[PDB]
Amino acid sequence: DSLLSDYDILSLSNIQQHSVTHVETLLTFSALKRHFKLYLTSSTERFSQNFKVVVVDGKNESEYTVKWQDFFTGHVVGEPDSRVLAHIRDDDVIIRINTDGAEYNIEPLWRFVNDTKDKRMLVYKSEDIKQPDPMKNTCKLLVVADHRFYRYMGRGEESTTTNYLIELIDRVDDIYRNTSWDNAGFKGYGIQIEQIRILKSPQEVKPGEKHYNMAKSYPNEEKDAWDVKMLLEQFSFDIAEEASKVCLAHLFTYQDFDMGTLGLAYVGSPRANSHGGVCPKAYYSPVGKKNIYLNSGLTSTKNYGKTILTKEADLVTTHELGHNFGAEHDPDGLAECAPNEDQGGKYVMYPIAVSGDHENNKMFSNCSKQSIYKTIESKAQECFQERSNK
Amino acid sequence: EVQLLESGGGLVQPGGSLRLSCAASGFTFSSYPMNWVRQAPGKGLEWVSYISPFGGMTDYATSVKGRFTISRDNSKNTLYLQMNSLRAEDTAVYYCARDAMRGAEVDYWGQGTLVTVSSASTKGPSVFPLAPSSKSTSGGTAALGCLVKDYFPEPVTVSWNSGALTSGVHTFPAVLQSSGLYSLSSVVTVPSSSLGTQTYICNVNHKPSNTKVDKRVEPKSCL
Amino acid sequence: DIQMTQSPSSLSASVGDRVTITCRSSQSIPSYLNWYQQKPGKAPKLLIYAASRLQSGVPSRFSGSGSGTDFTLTISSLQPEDFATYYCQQSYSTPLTFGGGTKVEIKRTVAAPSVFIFPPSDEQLKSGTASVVCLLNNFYPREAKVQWKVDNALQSGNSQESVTEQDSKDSTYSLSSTLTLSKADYEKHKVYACEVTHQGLSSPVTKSFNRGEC
Ligand SMILES: [Zn+2]
Repeated sequence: DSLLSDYDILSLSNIQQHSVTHVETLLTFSALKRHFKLYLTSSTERFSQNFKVVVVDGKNESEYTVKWQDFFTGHVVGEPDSRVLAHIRDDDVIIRINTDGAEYNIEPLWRFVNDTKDKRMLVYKSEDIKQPDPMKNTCKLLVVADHRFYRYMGRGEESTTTNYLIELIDRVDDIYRNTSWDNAGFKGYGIQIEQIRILKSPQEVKPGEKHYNMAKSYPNEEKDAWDVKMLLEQFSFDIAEEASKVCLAHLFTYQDFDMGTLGLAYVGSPRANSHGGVCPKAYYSPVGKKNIYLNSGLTSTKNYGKTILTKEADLVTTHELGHNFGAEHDPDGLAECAPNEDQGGKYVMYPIAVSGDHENNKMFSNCSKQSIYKTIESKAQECFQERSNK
Repeated sequence: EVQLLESGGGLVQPGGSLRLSCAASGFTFSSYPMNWVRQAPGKGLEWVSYISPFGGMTDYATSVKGRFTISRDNSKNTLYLQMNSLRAEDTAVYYCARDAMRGAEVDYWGQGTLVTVSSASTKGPSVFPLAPSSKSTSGGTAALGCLVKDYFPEPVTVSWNSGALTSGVHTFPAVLQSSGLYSLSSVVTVPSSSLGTQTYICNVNHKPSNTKVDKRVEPKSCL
Repeated sequence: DIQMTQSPSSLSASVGDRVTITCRSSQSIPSYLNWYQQKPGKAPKLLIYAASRLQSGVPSRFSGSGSGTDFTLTISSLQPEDFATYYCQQSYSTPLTFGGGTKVEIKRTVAAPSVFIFPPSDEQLKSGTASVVCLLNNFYPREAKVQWKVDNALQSGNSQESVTEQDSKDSTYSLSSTLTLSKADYEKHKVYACEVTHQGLSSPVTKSFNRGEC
């Protein structure tokens, strides 16, 4: 459990005093070696008018009312150049602070110590982990969380699962909106959740059948995880109906993939004849007598048997989404596409997953930014909607 | 230049096993689903197997449900079709077809491996004279050829006079015999005035088995 | 299981004639039906997909129409390079199966076949088997089958006629029936003959070659 260097322990109820448009916040806590006086805001309109969260079941469904009073976003006092996201509840707290390059993150402890009833924060710095037309600038992405993710990273409760999913997606969107794909004003072509699908229970299947939510694994039940390619293909097959009207459909799951991989999505392409990527291009398959849309994705949040930190999960999610956005794995031959550790470390889209080695580990390489620009320039006119929020 | 080369395929006894492969090249193999299609000798051609682009969804026809197996090593850029417990009915040309990544059709096909099954070793072809005679020939209707019988496998190229002439000689598709062995007798008709003047000696060669057969018959009328 | 049918199974047309091929399914395929063309000795090539669209690579003379159950393929002009068998395929369900197969060849004038039969050779007598092959050369059309049995003999499988493939240049047909006889029936079968039946011929020429008798 104790792998990274700085993992100082915090208690929410004692140290986070939480002193007080719409509702403001001036919460503070003595975490690490900083007084951490914050300023945060939330409102109703930050959530989409079509932002429907469905917690599916076996033939049953329900809608969860997202608490717009909770998800905060603001700045640290005295540092107007900072950007901090947060989500404060009675016990659930997921905060992420960006200032002076170094990044400070918060997680509940129950995800790591294998005891879900513990309440505590995990404050750490990501730098010390041991290892141009607007109005079409938003890709409505569909979030799918299968039963493993809900059971292991949500305590069996829907609220924690959706809160974590929204926080991670907001992190990814904040990463995306900053980057300029052409080294010019063409920036802000990020993502936005359209509908979160939370699978609370495994889907019973007939013997010999397949499902991306079943309680087993396709290649062999001896392992505790699917094959990455087969799992992604099956997820694309099963979600084909719900993925038609959404720009992307990303699956969040919890199993230990083989050989250290964590996620893999279909690579995008600006070509009309190519299926798979940003736009929901049609592709028929006689196996299921239905159209198959290859605008899928995959993100597992468990490697080597231990739940990974939110920073590495965010990095894997944006790596998969960059694969979806037409990018390709960085070529290890050139230091300009991917440098060595000393000169800023590996960029995003690296063949292997790197969590927090250096600062530009969250930044897309131009060597991989060109492909994303090529795909976006041709797919934005087709399957990019409005921002609809702030 | 999308090319789908195929390997494997040969004389195998019933109950055997084959691992014929599709050496797909010139296109992104990992994104394109593929199909395996067979063609019986001289008959229609029917689909056999389908595989998802990553290998997830694979299903077969009703006749090969429990006897075939299709797999892809996308790393090696090759499509496989492993069939076990082969039956006599499986004698067919097996084409490897790339399913159209749009729609549900197929664009490009392979060249096919002639998968022939029988419990008969490759025996050298035998030729018996189709000799002309005074009593066995009437009028301008003349006959001459190589009565190739009891040979196995196919194909055998019809080369006449060291393969000098390739047009005008009718090469009948080889016809199965009651012994279960291939047989063909290519015959071309020439005027009777040159029946006994110009030599008409036919040749046959078996390419897969490296069997070359030539039978010399003197131009005699016998009785 | 979807059952697919083609009609006509074998049709003849001139170069300028408009050939229409009908491919009827056993269900209502929504729009997923596609045709193929295979010349004898080559891998099949796809011409029309989605039952109404032409592939990038096939000449625009091939046209497809028909939705639901009735599906049709039409070629306006039979260019001499389009004389090959056509298979129609459905791509709707898992056991996607193709059509039976229609074949198109050159329409020409009425032909006058010839009659000739080859008895077993003298070396065949000591070989232990008597094989008889008939001679039908330069005849039209192939749609004339003869199944001639000698003196109440169970002729099946062995009596498999061999007919050459319709070349686009020579365009002439050669036929040769296969007759298998045993040495025991040599004494009992004192009559050897062959039958012909062709649209050109007014009467069946019974070309009979007995031992010393014609
Ligand atoms: Zn990747």
